[PDB]
Amino acid sequence: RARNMKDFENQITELKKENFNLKLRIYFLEERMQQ
Amino acid sequence: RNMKDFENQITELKKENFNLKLRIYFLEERMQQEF
Amino acid sequence: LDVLNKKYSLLDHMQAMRRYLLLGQGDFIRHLMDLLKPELVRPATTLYQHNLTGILETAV
Amino acid sequence: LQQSLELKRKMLRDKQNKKNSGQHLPIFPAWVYERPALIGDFLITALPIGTLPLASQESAVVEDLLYVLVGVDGRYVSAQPLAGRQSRTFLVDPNLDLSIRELVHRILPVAASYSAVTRFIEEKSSFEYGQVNHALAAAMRTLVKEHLILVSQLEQLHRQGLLSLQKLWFYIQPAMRTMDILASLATSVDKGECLGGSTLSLLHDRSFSYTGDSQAQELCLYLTKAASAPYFEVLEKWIYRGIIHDPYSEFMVEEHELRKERIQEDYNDKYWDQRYTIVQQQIPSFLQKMADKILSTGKYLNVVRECGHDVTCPVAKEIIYTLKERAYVEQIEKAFNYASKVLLDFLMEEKELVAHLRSIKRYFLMDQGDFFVHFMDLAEEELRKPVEDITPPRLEALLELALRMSTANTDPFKDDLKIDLMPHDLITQLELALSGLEAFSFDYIVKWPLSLIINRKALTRYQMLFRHMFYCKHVERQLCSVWISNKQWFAGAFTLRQRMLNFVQNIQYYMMFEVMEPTWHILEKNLKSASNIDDVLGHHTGFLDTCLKDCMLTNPELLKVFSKLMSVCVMFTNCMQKFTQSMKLLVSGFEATINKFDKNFSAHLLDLLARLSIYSGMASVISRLDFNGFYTERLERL
Repeated sequence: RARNMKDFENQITELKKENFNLKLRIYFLEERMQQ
Repeated sequence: RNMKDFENQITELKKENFNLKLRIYFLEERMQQEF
Repeated sequence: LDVLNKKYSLLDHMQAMRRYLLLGQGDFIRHLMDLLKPELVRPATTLYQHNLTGILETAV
Repeated sequence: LQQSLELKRKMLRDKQNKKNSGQHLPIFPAWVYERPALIGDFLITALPIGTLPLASQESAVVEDLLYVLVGVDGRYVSAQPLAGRQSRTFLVDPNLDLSIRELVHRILPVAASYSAVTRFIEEKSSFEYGQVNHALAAAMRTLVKEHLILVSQLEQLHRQGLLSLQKLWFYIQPAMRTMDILASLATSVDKGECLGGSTLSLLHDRSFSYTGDSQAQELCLYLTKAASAPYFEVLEKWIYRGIIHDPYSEFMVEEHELRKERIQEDYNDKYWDQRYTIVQQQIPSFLQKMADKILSTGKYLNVVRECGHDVTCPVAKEIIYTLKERAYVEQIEKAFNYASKVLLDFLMEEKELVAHLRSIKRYFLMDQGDFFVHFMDLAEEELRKPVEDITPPRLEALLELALRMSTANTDPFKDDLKIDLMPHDLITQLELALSGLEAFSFDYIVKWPLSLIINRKALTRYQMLFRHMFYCKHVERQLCSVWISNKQWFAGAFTLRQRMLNFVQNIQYYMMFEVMEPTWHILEKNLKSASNIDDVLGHHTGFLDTCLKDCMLTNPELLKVFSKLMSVCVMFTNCMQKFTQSMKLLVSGFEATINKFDKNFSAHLLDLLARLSIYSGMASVISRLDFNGFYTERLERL
């Protein structure tokens, strides 16, 4: 337990924003194989 | 919010990314297996 | 020993650490603890660093 | 041996399908592989006097050895048919006296060492095996000459009587080493099947292994100095020009025919990482430090060829090879730092990426609000109809009309704006009739110079950002309309208007002064500080993601009650304008709306504060709300 709190708040943001950068590819890729 | 959650928000967001690519591994290789 | 001071910085950061981290800069803290005097008593218990940084910049 | 048929026959197709088939790769006729007269150890009486004169027997096995050493029968010693295993065996005459027989066996491994490299040089000449395996088989011929020369002179000596088997065992010793350093290299290319650029790894490793051995190290440094020349001859073409002349497919980079008529303008998916790709088996084990620079360099120059015509190399001096030295490292640096800068200049001088980006910001990110106080005022009554009830060229001509009186009518790329439609609506994030406002978007055309930046993976997010922003612009205009249409002048509706307004107008004031204009200035300095287009593409992507994630969007549930706030706001304006139309142009049916909407809105607004409070910067959202004169402090907190 040696988190500086800054390196936590600069990390949850990066995990979520790449999570949704990934997530956006799901929605198009599934219809591009079914629509 | 508490310090005892910071580690857990990180833990759950990165495993959320893990589940979020677990499927598009399949959804991308499906886009070869289609043809 | 050059690039530690001519690409990175070391002796100037030692000077800065004595100033702030070791309190030796008799200007800054001397009025930080004037503006911050309300916050030094007030227990805003989860008013984390993002609410505590603006007072730094006005103190400067 | 007899597998060589299939081993070449699979290699044929491995080269020939990947190498586009307009002209075949050449191949030697069937006699070249058939005829034993090319190999060493040519293939399908002794007479001993009770083996009496012992000096005679020495001269006899020296005489035969001087044939056997160059791959020919003796008449006491000979050679066995079993080239089917990976090394030859020799018969010797079973009556040949001991000690002599042992000394013979002690020298014979150089014959088998020769044998295996005659067949290596012969076979790996053939056009299947890529350019590198040829130039390796080429370099080795020199040492077969030297061996043949040696064996000539010793037989000439033997005819004088002046050479003895013990002297032969002395003279052979440099050959013993220098053939084994080669035969043990040949079998490593057979079994390794390094039948491409990867055989340079085997030479570089074997070269470094002999760092202790000098007289053996130069023989190995010679072979890698030689056989690398064809490989480098391609690598030069790829780093100094956007060009790839691989006549098989053995170079580390490979190309695919991706931007065919299926995708002009990159249509959402996966351009660069398919167009050119590092073949990970085919890196020679001493280039990884800048294999990405190698790929990036030729990628960049090939874009300049197609867009901007120049194929002018930077310096194009030869990437000669030598152990330990860094000349090739610096050449590939210089070529990278050239190619990156040239493509950047081609992106940034004309057709300039910045100017395109500046026009985009005025329309999607809406900073030229002058544009829309016309455009949507013209287009609104057409947009009151549902989807499939709209006239698109009528809309397009309404664009290019607000875009006439507006300050927007000054930009060289304003003509690239297109009206498009999204179905699925702001419900998009994981009935059809509610449309117009729910379904409208702009789009931009792109061209192969800029499509590697501003394609659909970016523009889909510019649309999503625009959609959210245009929505609030709409409902805010409907809301302020309820003042001018009121002028009994009932006070409860008026104060409730002010409260709804200071919600939607302040979410408005945040997004663009707290997210867009700040992160945009940061983007502008990032692009101005970027040294190559991989950096620029990253800065643009990160800016775009930042602006997206911080404007309510990407919340796991849409921060759902936000969609409800918008919905009650619009319906509140809809009923209020209907009532005030009706009341003068009943109040018992209206007071119901005043009461239920003060209630619903209070619930949804304090829900919004409750739902956001998980995130506790982002704290700005409460800062124009809890500023003065509170109605948020109707909530006793949490």
